[PDB]
Amino acid sequence: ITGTSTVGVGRGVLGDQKNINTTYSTYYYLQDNTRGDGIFTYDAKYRTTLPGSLWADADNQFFASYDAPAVDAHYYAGVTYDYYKNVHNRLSYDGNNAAIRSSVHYSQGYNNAFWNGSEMVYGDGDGQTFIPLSGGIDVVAHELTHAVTDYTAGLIYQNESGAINEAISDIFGTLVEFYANKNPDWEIGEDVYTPGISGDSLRSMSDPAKYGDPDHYSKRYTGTQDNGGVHINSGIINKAAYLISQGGTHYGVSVVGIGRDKLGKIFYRALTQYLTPTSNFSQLRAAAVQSATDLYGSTSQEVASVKQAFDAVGVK
Amino acid sequence: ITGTSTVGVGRGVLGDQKNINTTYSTYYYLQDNTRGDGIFTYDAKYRTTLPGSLWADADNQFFASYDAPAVDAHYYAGVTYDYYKNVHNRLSYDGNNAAIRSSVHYSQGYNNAFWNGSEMVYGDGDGQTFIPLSGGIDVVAHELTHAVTDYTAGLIYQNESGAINEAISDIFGTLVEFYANKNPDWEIGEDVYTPGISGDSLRSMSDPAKYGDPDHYSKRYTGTQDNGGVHINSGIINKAAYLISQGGTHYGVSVVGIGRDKLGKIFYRALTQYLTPTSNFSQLRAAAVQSATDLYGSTSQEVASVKQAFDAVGVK
Ligand SMILES: [Ca+2]
Ligand SMILES: [Ca+2]
Ligand SMILES: [Ca+2]
Ligand SMILES: [Ca+2]
Ligand SMILES: [Ca+2]
Ligand SMILES: [Ca+2]
Ligand SMILES: [Ca+2]
Ligand SMILES: [Ca+2]
Ligand SMILES: [Zn+2]
Ligand SMILES: [Zn+2]
Repeated sequence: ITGTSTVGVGRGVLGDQKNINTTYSTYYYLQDNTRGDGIFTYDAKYRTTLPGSLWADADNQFFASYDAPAVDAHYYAGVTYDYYKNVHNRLSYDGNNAAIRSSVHYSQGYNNAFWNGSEMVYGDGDGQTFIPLSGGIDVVAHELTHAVTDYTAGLIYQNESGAINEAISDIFGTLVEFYANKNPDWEIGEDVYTPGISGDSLRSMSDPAKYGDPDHYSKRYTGTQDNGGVHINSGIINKAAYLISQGGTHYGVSVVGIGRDKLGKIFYRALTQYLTPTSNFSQLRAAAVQSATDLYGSTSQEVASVKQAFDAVGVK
Repeated sequence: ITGTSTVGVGRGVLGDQKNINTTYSTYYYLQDNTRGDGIFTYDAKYRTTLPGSLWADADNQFFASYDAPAVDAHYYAGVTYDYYKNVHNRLSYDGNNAAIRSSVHYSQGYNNAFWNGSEMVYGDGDGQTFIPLSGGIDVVAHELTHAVTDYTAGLIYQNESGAINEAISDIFGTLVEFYANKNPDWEIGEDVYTPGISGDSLRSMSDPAKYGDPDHYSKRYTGTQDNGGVHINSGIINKAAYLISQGGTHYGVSVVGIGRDKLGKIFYRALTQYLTPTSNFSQLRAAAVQSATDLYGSTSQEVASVKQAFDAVGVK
């Protein structure tokens, strides 16, 4: 829409109040003109037709319970755009300030959220397994990272390349959660998963085996479900990334942590300059080693820790 | 694009030559202006970013092997639009001549095709399990029918409503295959599935159990895979629709066939006037009975056969 940029106020899924960038033209729309070519949030109104209607509001105040998911989708897309811009000098997901679009209220009782190739889509959850998925900033940044991967490495969504593609989304979703300093942790989806249980999450990067995912290459899943295990075998890489950042001894292999910032720099370089659509784990290892080499020198502690981490999860 | 409407010639996935509606403006584009607001075909160029580039060609002749999938996607979207218009008086999938967009060459070795909420997407197959999926007119009409369902009943994609949603796509994909008289049968996906084996298909409507899907309500799948069995439990409804059309005795229950045309009229009425997002099998039965009642009278043979068919697959 063409109109005047302004700021409205609302409440997110978890009840927290926040300011959001809106556009005024008769109605107030969830359209942020301050980032790139814009961040636009739509109402899919419980249907599956996309993108639905650009979200319109009569008074710029978004405190209705129906508004919540749209507030967070809108807001966390802006924090993720800021992260990529400030930290990695990337403008939007294609590197040229593409507009970011998200639809909320997709379908009925839909327990998922996804980047479909053109925009973000979020279910509201059934209320038991999940609450509206846009309340989790690691979930929003995980899905928006698939858009970055699709424009850069192009990892296909199956077997080891799809596991890499999932792990990269978990790592950067976690790094964005730390960047916003929203109660950060190494878990995925804990703010929106099972409202009735405290302490759990969908997956864990610090201990993937807690929920039964592999934390070692010898335990990878080799069947056909989940497109060859793309959400399952991503634990192996998740654990490698957690070790590089935080350090630890895993199956007897000791890794000195180098921290989150270096972890984000090595993986972002690996992703944007060396990974290809069909990279597999062993080529991710070589890409991360080469990236850390480029940045810190082949005899740095940073190269050393990237090797140890991959040796500790059995990736040669 | 704005330009002059013209006609080009090409070869489809199966090697068959066909005329296609294109638009000329410097290049020749796969843009058909003769149907509704247009049918547009894009090249995703082996990536997952959508929709990719509107397909452009220098001389209006599409005989390159890379062109094949785009020729059939373009062409079979026009036959499906014609079917809905001529047979059911529906203009495009939303009933108001929405433009139909399809992208081909999605990803690498991708064994599937789908309507994503906004457009059609087709993989090229790996060459062993599938060849480019747009070569199968039942596949193209199956996916385009999900767009019709999304704008009308809105069946959610899970458990019995998602099974209904899949079966409705198989039925109308089959009816479109008969309408184009392209070697018609009651099987799904046989022109593009496993190029090395003759005689098989992904699913069968006349005998779903041939590939292990249920043909009776007592055999339905009750677990969680495939969103509660939406591709599996659709066999039950598929078999009911085949019996209503063709007749037969199934688990001892005898059904007089009333033919394809009446089958399409009853189900299209059921779909557009009585089904809701959460309809389950028993409410599909009541919807089909009511529809046949509306059209042929409560004491017709057509109502009688709809009851027998649902009794024969155990749906009360
Ligand atoms: Ca308001
Ligand atoms: Ca957290
Ligand atoms: Ca988290
Ligand atoms: Ca929980
Ligand atoms: Ca040509
Ligand atoms: Ca056929
Ligand atoms: Ca067929
Ligand atoms: Ca075959
Ligand atoms: Zn993901
Ligand atoms: Zn389907």
